[PDB]
Amino acid sequence: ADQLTEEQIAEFKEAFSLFDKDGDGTITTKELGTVMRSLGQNPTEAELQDMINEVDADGNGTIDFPEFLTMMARKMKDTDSEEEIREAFRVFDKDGNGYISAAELRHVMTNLGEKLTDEEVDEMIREADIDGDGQVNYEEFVQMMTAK
Amino acid sequence: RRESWAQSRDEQNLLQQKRIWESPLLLAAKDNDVQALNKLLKYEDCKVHQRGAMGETALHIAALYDNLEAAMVLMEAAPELVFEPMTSELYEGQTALHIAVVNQNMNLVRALLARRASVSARATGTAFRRSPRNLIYFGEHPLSFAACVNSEEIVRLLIEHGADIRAQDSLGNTVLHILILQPNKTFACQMYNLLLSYDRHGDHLQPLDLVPNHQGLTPFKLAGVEGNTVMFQHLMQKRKHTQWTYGPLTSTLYDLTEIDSSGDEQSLLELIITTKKREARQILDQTPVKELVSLKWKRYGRPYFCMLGAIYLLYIICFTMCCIYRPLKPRTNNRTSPRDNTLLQQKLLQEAYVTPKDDIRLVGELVTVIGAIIILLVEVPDIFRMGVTRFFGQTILGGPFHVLIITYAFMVLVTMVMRLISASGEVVPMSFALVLGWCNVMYFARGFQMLGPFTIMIQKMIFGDLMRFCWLMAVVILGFASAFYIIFQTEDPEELGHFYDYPMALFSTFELFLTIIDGPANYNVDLPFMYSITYAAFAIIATLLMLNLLIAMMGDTHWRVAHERDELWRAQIVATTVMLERKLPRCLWPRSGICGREYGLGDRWFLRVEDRQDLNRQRIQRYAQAFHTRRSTSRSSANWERLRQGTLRR
Amino acid sequence: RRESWAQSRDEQNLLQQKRIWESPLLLAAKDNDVQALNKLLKYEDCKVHQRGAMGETALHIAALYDNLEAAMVLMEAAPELVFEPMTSELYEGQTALHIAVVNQNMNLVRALLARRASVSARATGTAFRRSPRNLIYFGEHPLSFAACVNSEEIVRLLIEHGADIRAQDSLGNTVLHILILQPNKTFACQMYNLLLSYDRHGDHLQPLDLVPNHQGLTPFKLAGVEGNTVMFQHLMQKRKHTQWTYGPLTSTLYDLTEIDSSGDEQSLLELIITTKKREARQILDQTPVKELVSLKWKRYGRPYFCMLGAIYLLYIICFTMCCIYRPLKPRTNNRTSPRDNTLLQQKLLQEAYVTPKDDIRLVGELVTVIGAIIILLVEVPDIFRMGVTRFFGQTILGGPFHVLIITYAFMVLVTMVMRLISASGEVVPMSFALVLGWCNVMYFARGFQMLGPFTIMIQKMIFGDLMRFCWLMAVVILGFASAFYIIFQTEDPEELGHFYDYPMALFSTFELFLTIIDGPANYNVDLPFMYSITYAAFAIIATLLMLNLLIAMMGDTHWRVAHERDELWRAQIVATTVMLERKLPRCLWPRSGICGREYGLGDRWFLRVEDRQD
Ligand SMILES: CC(C)CCC[C@@H](C)[C@H]1CC[C@H]2[C@@H]3CC=C4C[C@@H](OC(=O)CCC(=O)O)CC[C@]4(C)[C@H]3CC[C@]12C
Ligand SMILES: CC(C)CCC[C@@H](C)[C@H]1CC[C@H]2[C@@H]3CC=C4C[C@@H](OC(=O)CCC(=O)O)CC[C@]4(C)[C@H]3CC[C@]12C
Ligand SMILES: CC(C)CCC[C@@H](C)[C@H]1CC[C@H]2[C@@H]3CC=C4C[C@@H](OC(=O)CCC(=O)O)CC[C@]4(C)[C@H]3CC[C@]12C
Ligand SMILES: CC(C)CCC[C@@H](C)[C@H]1CC[C@H]2[C@@H]3CC=C4C[C@@H](OC(=O)CCC(=O)O)CC[C@]4(C)[C@H]3CC[C@]12C
Ligand SMILES: CC(C)CCC[C@@H](C)[C@H]1CC[C@H]2[C@@H]3CC=C4C[C@@H](O)CC[C@]4(C)[C@H]3CC[C@]12C
Ligand SMILES: CC(C)CCC[C@@H](C)[C@H]1CC[C@H]2[C@@H]3CC=C4C[C@@H](O)CC[C@]4(C)[C@H]3CC[C@]12C
Ligand SMILES: CC(C)CCC[C@@H](C)[C@H]1CC[C@H]2[C@@H]3CC=C4C[C@@H](O)CC[C@]4(C)[C@H]3CC[C@]12C
Ligand SMILES: [Ca+2]
Ligand SMILES: [Ca+2]
Ligand SMILES: [Ca+2]
Ligand SMILES: [Ca+2]
Ligand SMILES: [Ca+2]
Repeated sequence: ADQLTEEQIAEFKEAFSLFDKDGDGTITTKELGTVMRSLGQNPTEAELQDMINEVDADGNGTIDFPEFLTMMARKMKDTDSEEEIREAFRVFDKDGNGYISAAELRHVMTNLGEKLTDEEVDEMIREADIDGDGQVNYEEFVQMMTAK
Repeated sequence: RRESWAQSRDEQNLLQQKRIWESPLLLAAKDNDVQALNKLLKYEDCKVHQRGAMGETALHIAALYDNLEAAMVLMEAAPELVFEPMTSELYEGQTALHIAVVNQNMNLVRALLARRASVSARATGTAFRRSPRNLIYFGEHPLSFAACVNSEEIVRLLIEHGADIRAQDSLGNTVLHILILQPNKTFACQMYNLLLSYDRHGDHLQPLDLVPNHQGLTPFKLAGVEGNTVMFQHLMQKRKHTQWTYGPLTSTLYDLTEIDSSGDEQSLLELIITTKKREARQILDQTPVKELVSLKWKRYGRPYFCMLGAIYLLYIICFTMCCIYRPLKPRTNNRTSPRDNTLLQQKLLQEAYVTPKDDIRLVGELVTVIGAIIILLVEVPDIFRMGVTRFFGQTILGGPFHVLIITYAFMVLVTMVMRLISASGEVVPMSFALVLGWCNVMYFARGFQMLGPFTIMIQKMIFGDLMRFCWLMAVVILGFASAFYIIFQTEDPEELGHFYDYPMALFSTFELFLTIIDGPANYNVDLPFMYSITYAAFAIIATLLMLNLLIAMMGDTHWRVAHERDELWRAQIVATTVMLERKLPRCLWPRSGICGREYGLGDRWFLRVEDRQDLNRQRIQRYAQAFHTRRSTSRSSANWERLRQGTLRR
Repeated sequence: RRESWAQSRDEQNLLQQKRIWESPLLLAAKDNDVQALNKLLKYEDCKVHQRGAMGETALHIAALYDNLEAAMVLMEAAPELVFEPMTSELYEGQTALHIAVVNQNMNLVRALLARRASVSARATGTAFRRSPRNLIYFGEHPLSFAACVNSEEIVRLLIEHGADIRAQDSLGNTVLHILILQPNKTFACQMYNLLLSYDRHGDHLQPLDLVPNHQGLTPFKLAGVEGNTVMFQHLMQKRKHTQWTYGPLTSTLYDLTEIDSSGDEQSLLELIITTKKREARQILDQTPVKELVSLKWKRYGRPYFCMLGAIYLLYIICFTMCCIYRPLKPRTNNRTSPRDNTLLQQKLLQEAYVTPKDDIRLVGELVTVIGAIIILLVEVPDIFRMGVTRFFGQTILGGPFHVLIITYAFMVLVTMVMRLISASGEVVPMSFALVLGWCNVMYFARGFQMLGPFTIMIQKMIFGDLMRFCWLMAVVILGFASAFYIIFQTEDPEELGHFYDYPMALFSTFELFLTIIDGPANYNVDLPFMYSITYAAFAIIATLLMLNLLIAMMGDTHWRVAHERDELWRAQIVATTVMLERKLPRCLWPRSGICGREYGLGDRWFLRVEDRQD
């Protein structure tokens, strides 16, 4: 959406993945209602029709990933970071996917000496992880490098 | 011979700049100078086809230095200006349309397509070919440029004005091959989905994501060989066929028509193992491929690798006991070489198998010669085929255990010669054939998870922190061995005989380096005075300095490469299963997976994986609310700040 | 070793997708297709008992593949499908109410209970029993399904329609047993309050949190065995009792009625040390446990284990000095079996019990033989009843000190038998019995904090860092000792006799691998040429490469598992304190805690503690 970097797109694509439970790139009105029921709240089957036809610019009723990606620009989070931190994450992130791993922090500590064991590396992530996946986002990494 | 290349490219870039200043219109084109272009182009002698140092006209300089106002003046005055590709051995083919594309934004690209542009222009020169060379590989055709610069507005603008979405390259790469081997992977995924949208179901016989290059390799297998983990997860979403979701329990159904080892078509597991580029081994930890190798190893891979680990181990014992019970005959003449230099008292029989004990060995010796030929008929057809030593730069450098087992079956057939032609030196080829023979038992220690990552570490010391040590050992034991020799050259070698011969003085000094003998001491004859000094220096910088530093090198390395060896071990399970699947017949190895004839899914083989997925309400709350429209911590947090100023200050 | 259970499920899971495609009503039930349902249900060729692969009908497919509009058509047309369980072996008894609950909500759970569903069904199929063969263990009952997927709106809705709050399962696990051993520890705590709150009956009878499963474990003690630490601290909120609060200094009383071993039952300190899970041993560092472990050990656990170490220390000296002062007479035979290869000059005697020195020694054998019977009557009747070398042979599997003390007492009696019937060489049972009998003093080094976590690292370095090293030691030395043998075979054995025969060649080469002899070097005679090459290569795969790699490998592991070897030592205090609690008589041994009779709280024992929290 004309400003989106490689990080937020790699986060939104994984966010599109667990939200879609048939493997393709089409969000049906039904499979949106599958997630909504798991939030405890119930749909009304017209609320599902409300949220799809809000942004379905092509007119198919199935939310494709470009129409999903410009939707998260409307419901945007924010853009406030530093240019040195975003470069520092791409040095750490080896396989270009917008996430740091347990084996991608044992590499960075090894270059700095530091003699880390496998147990503290999993204890670093538990203070870095917010949503609870054992996998540091970009927003989880910016939140640690300047704040706590 | 090869460093003139780096000069001659830099000769052209300065010669290009000099031709700009010694020209009225090119200097006018490098800047805007819109008053000056109208001044010059009303003349007669102005060559508008002026060739610079590469073939550049005024419009290229207006485009490369992105002067769109100077571009409008030149298109009115010169008709054949969207044409005329460059000529020199560098950039060829490249018109003004390519340069307007590569800059990620121009109004010139809307202007040049109006002025009858040329989108078939193969930009084939020595500056658009991938190699340890030019920093970029964007492609050949103008659509291939617009794709790999992240230009979503230009690719839509190219296909409308009569483009070609299918056309290959000199390498044979299509458009979708170029998107895979870019260094910006997540923007390549959005361009991947866009370039398939304008395919519009061509009748072109496997439409454009199955078409191979000149190697013969699909886009799906190009994410695997190169190392694209981001593309390989994206390309897999067309393959899965997810069955049901019983709450927090899914059941997907992957497509093993290109992953699993097929017939004579080289499958995807056969291409990763025979490839460099360490990021390619990251594919072996992916959700259809990790579950495939583990189900080919627990079932059919390990019980066959132990029945070859036991036939070979009963082969060496049959070969060992034919060396222990080898024929010897007592010494003939009578100690003819003089005393104190001769103590051998047996010799080797000419031909004597005439006793019932030797016919038992004759059974055993024929086993290890038949078995020696079989080793040279399953692996030597790879050195018969792929080169002797000059074309054969692949398997020598790749597999260490290839060399030791060809050497073993060579030493047996040296001993086969010397037993028949009745030679003398048979104790030498049986000296190799035993240490070479028993150290291939180390090969059959990769399936056992206990012994697996230990043989990985040994070959990373031999080709690592021991030949970093063996050069600065041979420096020391050529200095001191020539120092201990010349001191004891003027002495009596009958109470201290460690140094009386310069081949011998190399041998005792090497042992004192390792302390695997005691040390020259007599305690009855007053030694030379210089020995007590030069051995005292040799005791410090061998036993106290350089050997304890070698413990510090192997101890520093072993905690650094300590998760790479668990990546290297699980990539040798794949290298074993693929090898065992090939050389064994199909009657013992069932094809892995579930067929699709009787279940009505086609001819392709499937593999079902079920996984209890997840929770984290907190994650999905953040995205559905957008949809909703109208102490060990103190140890860990201390480790974050040591990374924090460790990063922001570098 | 094919996993035929993995094939047998995969042959059926693809078969279910086949049966739906070759059926008009099931395919229409996979989608919504309400236009397609009303056409097929009118014609009387419906076959509503169309039975699929996993015994499913059109109502199971409409509930598994979520189709609320399809299920309304099916219940309205043929309402007898609600009372229909599946019949296949994996999914036995799984009704339509089971499936619609695991999809976390529907309006179908309103609609199925409208048309009389079964709130008390049995999902007794083999794909619901807990195993390493099923990804889920949700229980068997619908209120056990809804409680595990964290759905409060469904759990409140099943009790209103008649759920049984205390209905046990095949393993006897009730609803409160299952929530503990679910992998989401946080949301299990939120359901644990809602489930107990809806009991409130006067028909308690070991009410709801005092009801054990089939193996006897209560809900509180099940968190002990499994390892759910988050559930454990939530369970302790009902056992404790605040006493007084004076500034920043509070005093509570924990309830040692299910933690401390009384005299008969298997308590929580016993169940942790018998199980083998590594998440089970964070319960040793919790707020009622880390005192009761320490206060038994400081007061009555260390002095009884040092007196029991000092009796065994004076026991093994009386076994040593009856081996130092053996009856041993000079040789009677002429030597005559070449003195070129013979050194023996003493023989065993038959009856030397006559001197007053031997009568004092005859006390010393009688001490160590009776002591070898007391060993075999306190430890060998343990492996008789508990398990045939496997269940109480977990010490034959880990913590090897049980095997050694049996092997000591097994070979004092072989030393007795060879003395009595006067057999040949007695040195062979004795030579084991010393090195076995002294290396059990290393058992009594777990109480001393200096020697405690170092006896751990002789165990974890001999079962995985020296054991994996010896498989590539016997590869190397079998290669070279056979190589060094055939070189020194056409050669003089009296000088450099390191390799004169093949059992000795295995023992010279094993010693050169470790540098515990010098090296075959016999200047003033010339060795063959091939030796100095093949010993130079055995000077490197050797002292140089594979002896300094073992220093690095033991040096790598000694800081990787350094957090573990401490908390593996603290579980060797619980393993010893509770062992002395049941083998010693009750008489010395005061019971740990303050009784609640003389002050009045009941008959339960207690234990108080004070702390600052600011
Ligand atoms: C006469 C009787 C006893 C039969 C003798 C046959 C076997 C004892 C031999 C002959 C062929 C041998 C095999 C030939 C080929 C190979 C592959 C070879 O693979 C490698 O070296 C790969 C190394 C790498 O990939 O890095 C390892 C030994 C092995 C299994 C050999 C194991 C021992 C075998 C089965
Ligand atoms: C290439 C690998 C094996 C390691 C290289 C290390 C070198 C520094 C070592 C190992 C091989 C050694 C050589 C192997 C062979 C010989 C011949 C041998 O000389 C004799 O013939 C001695 C006479 C006798 O043994 O009676 C011993 C010295 C020498 C030069 C050795 C000197 C020290 C060397 C060069
Ligand atoms: C920082 C410094 C103190 C380094 C420590 C090194 C010393 C402990 C060592 C290194 C050199 C050694 C010396 C090397 C040579 C000799 C000569 C040696 O020969 C004789 O004087 C005897 C003459 C003979 O052998 O016939 C006697 C020991 C001595 C002094 C050694 C004594 C111990 C020394 C001083
Ligand atoms: C004739 C007189 C002097 C006999 C003296 C008695 C001692 C020599 C023996 C008899 C019984 C023995 C005990 C028998 C049982 C055990 C349990 C035993 O535990 C194990 O073998 C390992 C179990 C674990 O892993 O904890 C440790 C030694 C101990 C206390 C023994 C200590 C030494 C004792 C007291
Ligand atoms: C006394 C005679 C016979 C021998 C004594 C040897 C001494 C004087 C010589 C020989 C070997 C030498 C060392 C060899 C290697 C190094 C490492 C290099 O980076 C700096 C010099 C240094 C540190 C040398 C210092 C001096 C040294 C120790
Ligand atoms: C063969 C005869 C002569 C000698 C017997 C030696 C062997 C069998 C004995 C003697 C020393 C013993 C070890 C000594 C102590 C420990 C530490 C303990 O935490 C685990 C067991 C372990 C590692 C023992 C295992 C068995 C052992 C290795
Ligand atoms: C010269 C003759 C007499 C004996 C010499 C033996 C030498 C050349 C042979 C025998 C044993 C061999 C080693 C045995 C084990 C391994 C580990 C493997 O992962 C890589 C190869 C490596 C490191 C071999 C390299 C070559 C080697 C050292
Ligand atoms: Ca969908
Ligand atoms: Ca759409
Ligand atoms: Ca990553
Ligand atoms: Ca995260
Ligand atoms: Ca020595």
